[PDB]
Amino acid sequence: MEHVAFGSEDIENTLAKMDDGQLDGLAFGAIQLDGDGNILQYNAAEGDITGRDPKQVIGKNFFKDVAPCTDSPEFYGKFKEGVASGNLNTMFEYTFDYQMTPTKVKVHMKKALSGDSYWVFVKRV
Ligand SMILES: *C(=O)/C=C/c1ccc(O)cc1
Repeated sequence: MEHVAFGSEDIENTLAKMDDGQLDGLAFGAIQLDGDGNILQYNAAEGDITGRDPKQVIGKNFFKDVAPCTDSPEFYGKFKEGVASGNLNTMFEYTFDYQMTPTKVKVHMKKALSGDSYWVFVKRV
C-alpha cells in the first residue's frame, strides 16, 4: 500500500452520502460546488489547515468568496471547461497563500456524481 491516495476511497461517492465521520480524516480536503461555485461540502482536512470548515464556508463561493486565487483560468478555468464538457476531470499544482501562510497542494477536481456538481480535492503536499 502507498500513502493516502488522491482519488482515495472513492471520494465523490463518500461525499454524496458522507461516511463514518463524514470521511473528514483524509489528507485531501474534499469540496463540492453547485452551478455557480457555491460550496456544497468542504470537510475538516483542508478546513483544518486553513480553518475554513464546511459549516463556515457553506454558502461561500469557493472561487471568489473563499479563495480569491481559484478565480483564474487554471483553477476556475478547468472548472469552466469540465462544467461545459460534461465530465469535469482535471488537476494542477496550486498554492493556497490567501490571508495565511504559504500552503502547497496538488489539486484534483472532478464532476461529482450527485447528479451534476463539481468538487475540488486539495491534497496538502
Ligand atoms: C487561493 O488563494 C486558495 C486559498 C485556499 C483554498 C482552500 C483552503 O482551504 C484555504 C485557502
